[PDB]
Amino acid sequence: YADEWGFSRVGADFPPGSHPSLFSQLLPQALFAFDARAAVAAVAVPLAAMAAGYGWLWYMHSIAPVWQQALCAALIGTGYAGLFKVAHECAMMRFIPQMPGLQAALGTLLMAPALYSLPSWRLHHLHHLLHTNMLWQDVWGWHPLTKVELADEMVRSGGSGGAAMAAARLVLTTPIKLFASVGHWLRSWDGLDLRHFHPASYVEVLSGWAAPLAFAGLVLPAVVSAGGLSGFVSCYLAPWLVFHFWLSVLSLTAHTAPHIPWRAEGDGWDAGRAAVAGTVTLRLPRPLEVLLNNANYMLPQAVAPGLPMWSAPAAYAVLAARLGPYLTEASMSLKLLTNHVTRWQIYDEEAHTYRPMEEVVDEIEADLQQ
Amino acid sequence: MAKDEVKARLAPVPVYTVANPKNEFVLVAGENNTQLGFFFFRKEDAEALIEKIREENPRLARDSKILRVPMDNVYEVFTTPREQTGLQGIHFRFMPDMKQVAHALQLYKDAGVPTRQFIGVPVFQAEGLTVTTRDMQYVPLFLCKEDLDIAVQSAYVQRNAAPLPKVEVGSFEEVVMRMTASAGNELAAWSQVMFVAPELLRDS
Repeated sequence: YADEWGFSRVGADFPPGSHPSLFSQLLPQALFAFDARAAVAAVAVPLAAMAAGYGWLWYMHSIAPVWQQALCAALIGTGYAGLFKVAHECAMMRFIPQMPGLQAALGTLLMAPALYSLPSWRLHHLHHLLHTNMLWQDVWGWHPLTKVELADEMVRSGGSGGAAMAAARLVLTTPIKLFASVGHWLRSWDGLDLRHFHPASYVEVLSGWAAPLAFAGLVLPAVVSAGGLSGFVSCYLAPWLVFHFWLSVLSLTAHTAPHIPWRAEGDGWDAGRAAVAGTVTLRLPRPLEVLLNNANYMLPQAVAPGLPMWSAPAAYAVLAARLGPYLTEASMSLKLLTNHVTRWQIYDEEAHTYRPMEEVVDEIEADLQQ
Repeated sequence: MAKDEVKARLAPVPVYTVANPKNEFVLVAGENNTQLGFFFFRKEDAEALIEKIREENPRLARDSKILRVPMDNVYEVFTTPREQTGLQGIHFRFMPDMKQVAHALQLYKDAGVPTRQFIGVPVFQAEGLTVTTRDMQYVPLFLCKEDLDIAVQSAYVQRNAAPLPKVEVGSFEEVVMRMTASAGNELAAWSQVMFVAPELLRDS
C-alpha cells in the first residue's frame, strides 16, 4: 500500500545500468517539434493571468479585503511561475532553438523578476540533473537532513540545542518548509563569488548576476516609490512568495518519498534508478497545468533534454504507456503537503525511512551521548 | 460691478470642493438629476463628504481629493448658464459652517424672529467697523463671527470706549448678487467692500 500518502500510482523496482536519455527513443519525433501557437500560448496565458491580477490590483488597492488580495496575489504568482517555467525552458535551450539570442534574452528577462540568474540557474540545474538523487553532491535540490548530520549537530554541538538544530527544527517541521526555495535562491547567488566558476565564463556569469541586480536596483525602487510598503508587499512580495511556494512544492514532490532512496555514488546509485524510478510526477487540475506551463511534468524533460515544454504531457503519456510499473504519480492534495510537513522530515541513511524530527532525535539523543 | 471687479473683490475668500484626479467634481447625484456641487467653506464638512463617499463607493474616495479654489473661479463657475456649456442640472450650492449658522441664528434672536431658520452662507459685519487703507476706507465683511469679535474688541479697546456696534449678519449669496447688479450709489457702497477670510485673525 502506497496510496496511504496520496502517492497513487507507485513504482515497484527498476533495474540498474540504465541511462535516462536511453528512453528518448521511446518518444516519437513528432513531439520534438516547434509549435509556434503552443509557444505563444505558453508565454501569453500566464502573462494574461499576471496582467489580469495586476489590473485588479490597480482597480482595488487597499479598499479590497485581505483574502481578495491574497487570491489576486496567488493568481499573479502562479502566472509568474508559468513564465519562470518558460524561462527555465529557455535556459535549457529547448524553447526556441532557432533563435538562441532571443531565447537567452527572453529567459533573462523572464528570470529577472524572480531575482534569478539564467547562467547560474542552468548550471545548477545541469548539476542537479547529472547528480539526481545522489547523496552529498546534488545540493541544488531537496537534499534531506540525514540522521548522521542531525547526530553531528546533536552531539558535536553539545546537547539538543544549536543554531542548526533550531533553524532545522524551524524549517523542516513547519509549513515554512513549503517556502524553502527562498533559501535555495539565497544559495543560488554562490556568494557572488566568481572563483566557483570557469574563468572563461566570467562575463556571462557577471551579466547573469547583473540582470536581476538591474531589476532589484531599478524596478523595485520604482515599486516602493509608487506605494510604499503596502504597495510593495501586495504587488511584488506576495507574488514572489507564491511563486516560491510553487517552486518549493514542485521540487519537494519531485524527488522525495518514503519509497525513493538517496544513495551516494559507489553505494549503488544509478542514473536510471534515480530518474525514471526516483521521480514522482505531481498531477494538477488542467487550468493549473496550463497556468504553470506544465512545470509538474519534469520526467520527460529529464529523459529527453530537447523535448519542448508543450509536448511534455503527451510524452509523459507515452512514457507511462511504455514503462508501466516503474513510474510514480501523485495528485496534488492536502495529504501530500501534511505528510511532507509533519511526517517526512529526517532521512536515515539505512532504509530510506523519512521520519519525524523528534523520533530520530530521540535515537541520537537518549543514545549516543547516553 | 463688472465680473472682473467682482472676481477681484472675491479673491481672498477660499472654498473647498471634492474633485476626482482630473479636476472633476464629486457631484452627489441623489435621485433624478439634482447634482449638487456643495462648495464647502469648511474643510471638516468636505472630509465628512469624503467619508460618505468612502462608505458608499470606496473606489471614488481614494481617487478624490479636497481641491482648494478661490471664490473668483467659483463665481466664474456659478455665473455661466449650464445649458450653454452643455452640462446642466448640477446645482452648485453653498454649504455654510454649522457653528456660524448657529451664531447667525443667535444674532437673529436679538431682534426676535424665527431664529431656527437661515438662508445661505452667513456674512457678519459690525455697523461702524472700517479698515483704514492707504487713503481709502474699506468696509470689511467678516465671514467669521470670531474674527469679527476680535476686530470689534481690539478696535474699541484701541480707540477707547455703549461700544456694542450692532453686529448684523446677512447671506453671502445676496451680497454677491447685489455686488453684481449694483449700479448707482450702491456701486460706490460696494466698491469699498473687503472680504475677511474665515481664518485671518487667528491666534497670531
